[PDB]
Amino acid sequence: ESRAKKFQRQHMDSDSSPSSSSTYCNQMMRRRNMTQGRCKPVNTFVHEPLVDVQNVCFQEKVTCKNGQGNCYKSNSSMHITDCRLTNGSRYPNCAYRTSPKERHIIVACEGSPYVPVHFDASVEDS
Amino acid sequence: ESRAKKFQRQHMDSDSSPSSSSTYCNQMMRRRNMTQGRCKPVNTFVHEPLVDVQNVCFQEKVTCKNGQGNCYKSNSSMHITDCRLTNGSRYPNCAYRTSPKERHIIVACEGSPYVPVHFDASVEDS
Amino acid sequence: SLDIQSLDIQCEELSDARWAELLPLLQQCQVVRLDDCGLTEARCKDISSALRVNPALAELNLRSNELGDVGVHCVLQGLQTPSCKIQKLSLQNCCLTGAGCGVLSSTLRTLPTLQELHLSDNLLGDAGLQLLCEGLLDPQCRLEKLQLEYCSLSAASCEPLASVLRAKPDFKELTVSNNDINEAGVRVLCQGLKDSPCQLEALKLESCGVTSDNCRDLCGIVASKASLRELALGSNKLGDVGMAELCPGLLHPSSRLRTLWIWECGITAKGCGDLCRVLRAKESLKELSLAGNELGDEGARLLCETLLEPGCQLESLWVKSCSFTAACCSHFSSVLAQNRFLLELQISNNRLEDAGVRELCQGLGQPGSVLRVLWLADCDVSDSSCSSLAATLLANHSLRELDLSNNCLGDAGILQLVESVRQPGCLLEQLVLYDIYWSEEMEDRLQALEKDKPSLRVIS
Amino acid sequence: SLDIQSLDIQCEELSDARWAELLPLLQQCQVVRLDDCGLTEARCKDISSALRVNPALAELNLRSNELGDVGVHCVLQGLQTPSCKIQKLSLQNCCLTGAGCGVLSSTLRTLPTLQELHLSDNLLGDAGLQLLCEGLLDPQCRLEKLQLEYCSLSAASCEPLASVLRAKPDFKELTVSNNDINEAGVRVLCQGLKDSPCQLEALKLESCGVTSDNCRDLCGIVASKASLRELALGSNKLGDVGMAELCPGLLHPSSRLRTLWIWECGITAKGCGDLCRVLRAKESLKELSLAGNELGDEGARLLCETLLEPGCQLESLWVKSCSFTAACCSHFSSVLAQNRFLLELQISNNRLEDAGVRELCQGLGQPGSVLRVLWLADCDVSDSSCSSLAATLLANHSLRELDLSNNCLGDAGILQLVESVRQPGCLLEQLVLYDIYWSEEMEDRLQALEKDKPSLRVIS
Repeated sequence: ESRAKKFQRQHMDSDSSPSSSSTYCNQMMRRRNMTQGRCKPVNTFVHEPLVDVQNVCFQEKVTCKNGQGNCYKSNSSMHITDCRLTNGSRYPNCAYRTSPKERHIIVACEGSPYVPVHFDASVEDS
Repeated sequence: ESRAKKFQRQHMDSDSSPSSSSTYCNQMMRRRNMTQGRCKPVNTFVHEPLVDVQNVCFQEKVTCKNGQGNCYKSNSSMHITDCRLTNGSRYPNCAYRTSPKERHIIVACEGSPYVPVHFDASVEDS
Repeated sequence: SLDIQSLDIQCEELSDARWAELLPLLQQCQVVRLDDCGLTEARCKDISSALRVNPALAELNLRSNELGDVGVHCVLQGLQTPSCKIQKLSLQNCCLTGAGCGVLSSTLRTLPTLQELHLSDNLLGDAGLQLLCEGLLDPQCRLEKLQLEYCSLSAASCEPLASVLRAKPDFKELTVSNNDINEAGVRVLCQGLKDSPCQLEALKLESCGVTSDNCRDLCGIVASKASLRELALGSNKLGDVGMAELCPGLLHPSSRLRTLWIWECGITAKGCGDLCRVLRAKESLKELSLAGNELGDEGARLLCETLLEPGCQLESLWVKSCSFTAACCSHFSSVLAQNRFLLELQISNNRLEDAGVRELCQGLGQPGSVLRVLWLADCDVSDSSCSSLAATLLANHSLRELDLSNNCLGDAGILQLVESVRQPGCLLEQLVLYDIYWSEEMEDRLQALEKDKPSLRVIS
Repeated sequence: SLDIQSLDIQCEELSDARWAELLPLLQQCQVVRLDDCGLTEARCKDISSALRVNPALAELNLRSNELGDVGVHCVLQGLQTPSCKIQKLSLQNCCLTGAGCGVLSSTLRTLPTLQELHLSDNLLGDAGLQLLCEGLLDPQCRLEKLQLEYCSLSAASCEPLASVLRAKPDFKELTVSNNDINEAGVRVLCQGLKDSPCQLEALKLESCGVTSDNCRDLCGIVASKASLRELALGSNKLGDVGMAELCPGLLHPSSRLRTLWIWECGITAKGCGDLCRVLRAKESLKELSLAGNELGDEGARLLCETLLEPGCQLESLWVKSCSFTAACCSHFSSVLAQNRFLLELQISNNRLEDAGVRELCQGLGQPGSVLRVLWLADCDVSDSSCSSLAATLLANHSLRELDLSNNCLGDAGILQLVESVRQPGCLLEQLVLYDIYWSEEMEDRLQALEKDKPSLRVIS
């Protein structure tokens, strides 16, 4: 798996309606293989065309949480859905709270062609 | 499964060599379906054609281990092999003690035809 | 002879060809699970026919498929063959409604071998549930395990369920989580358990509007079922008072509860003192979750004192997001180096920083330590405290699983962890690193370590 | 998406069409077990190619077949593919010899994913074992568990094996029971074990010619491997002197052994008393098997006193064929009524008589009993116990399994047990009645019971 398809798998769901339901995260986190061996604690899906998320790599430059100098923040607040692990979850019975919202994203991009290689955070600046 | 057939599968092995090796019981007990679940503790196989064992139901009448009266002791000694669970055994790993010897056998009989439906014991009177 | 086959597909689109290909297995498998396989009401007819001829089927799991009320009906009809012996059955998240409960109710009266039922994630409502309860009350129903999480049940469902508990001496587990049955309903369900001769094994009523006063109802339960092994009451504003009234039951000599789930139940430091009394007294309590409770550094101090005293035999302590700081870490270091009963410490979502983590590493690094699993996700850890973790993995040899997901870790930090796990002397068997940003170099460097040591799984 | 699959065919005759119809499963199954299914050497190639394309093979168990060295090599090639994730292999009793070990050794050099390997019941001989250890030594060999029971090994093959433990920093299990390694052999292995940094969990040396002196070599293992959980030494002449020398090991701070299997070890009440010192000190010991040792009533008493004092948390006691009589049953009876840790007692084949069995019932029948399993097979049981064994099955509510095999019970007494277990309230889960005779009428009653209450299995 390349450092780009895994991003699509873990964070991309272009054509899915924005207003996620209470099954989405429990469903999607399962289908996208983030609950194998261990429950992926937190994950965010983006409801936008890959090309839209890909352009952020050329949009505003910003610093990543870790401190590396090469992250990017999108121009517009994209329609995303946050999935939060419940404090009652016990593998393999991963359980998530689904939270759909509109926020800008901060991704890390690398390689050639230049593309997203890590979903860093979402921002509420609007 | 009729009681007569059970007696065959569990105690009849007419078509086998009398001087069975220590490999025999581990083999036989598993193949005759006496381990799947709980290891069978003590069993006995008789190396004689089926008609000889059936003939016992017409020989000497004796009291059954449980007090019943329809048990019979063969007039002659027969080729048998006793299998006893070895204490290192722990289900599903059921290993056995193999004691192939010659003794009189006692069986319970019932039905129409009147045949063996239970191996009650073996006797050493010679 | 013995022929046992099992199939368990999950999240897979099934072609028609591949479907007919699997039908022989449906006729042969004792264990079948087609979780989220896009099954349709239509396709519930192939399953119906195949199961009708499977004299082996003991477990059927159709979780997350749009079977609808008609689909489930077709599947239940398949279980009507005289020689069926299904012991387990799940219809979780299958779009079943109250309009399907009649069929299921009349189906449960004819499956005496059926012992486990999961109806969670379906909108049953009170009328459907009440209707089912009638089927469950049949003497031919030998159900021992039933899960009804998120079944749109309210307080109007507990009297019906209480009657079932009274009619099942063989009952083992009931789960009613995520149903606002409120204070009375909870008081009514517990009433059943009390009378009922069933030695309950596990009770789960999380996110059920369980109240402080109910902590008195549950008291009578804990002090009445020596068989009770698991009690889950998470996500209920129980309170410190609530905790207090629970102890009399837990502290009962006959209580042998092994697992207590109390995450997000309105418990603080004062409620800790209460639970510590139970920990130190009951060597039977092995697993404990206090995740999402405001225990604070004073709560961890209290828990840590008891974990350092003879008595308590807790094995797993789950205290993620409890609001602890570095100030409470010198203590956990000692427990990880002086405790011979704790094998897992979920301490995620705590601002332990590099200072706190380093202390933890000091205790685990002490020879003699026994801890097996450590969860340090989102504890504000960076490259600073990473050298320690790398050396601890070479000094301590009991740890088998380490979770550092969702932190600040850097490429210099991971490299250090790698330089330790890649070695034949480090016996760590699982490293989990979700949501972390390393370089394209590290990726391949990580992907190499994989092949160089397949016994170590690096989850990300 | 996952597609986990498994197939297990034990002792069966497979036609050409059934075999042909199995292959697709060998290409998809995560777990494949074909035990005593008349597998042919030629059928090996068919196994190899099939496995070659399996994208998830984890367990390959081909127990008992005449695969032969040739057959073995075939299947092995199927695994020697660029992409193989094999984890456990079973080729127990498959006709592999020293000759066929040269290839096996080299094959073992290329499967770093392999963790386990069962080669027991194969006439490997010393030459083959050493010929095999060449590969085991290859650093690409990551094997952690190895069983070599009945492999025709002597003390010689013991230094080569010693070479592997020293080489493997994370070796888990070494089973070498049923070969004649004798005093000299047992000593060589122990040195290698302590000469290794491995955190070993289990060690088996039953029927190995282990002597009393050898026990000073084992004492060094228990003290040194704090991660040790299983130590099997049955069928060895350890004696009271041996049992005594082990203790200092069983009492070493870092030892938290879980299961001590020492049946037929020449131990008497004297060595039993020594072991009880370790029991009362290590709450960590969970399973003790002192079966076949002439412990007598005194030993039965030393154990019961121990099972009635602190620490000792043993959960299952295996004391069959120990020479106990009814003169110790009031004791055990008191343990059943007072002990809250013991869950499974094996006391079959001990002259307990009807009087003894009544006492036990008095103890078990007491309120607050926890025992879950009881074995009273071949201990002189008759009808004058059944009325009492019935009173227990209702007054007791924890017992889940009761074995009364090979006892002179009459359909009369058996009827008493029936009256109890037939009741929906009787919590019993499995009754074992091997070698017990009864009429067609009672047979009818039991075949019906087995149908009317499928949660209860009545093995015979």
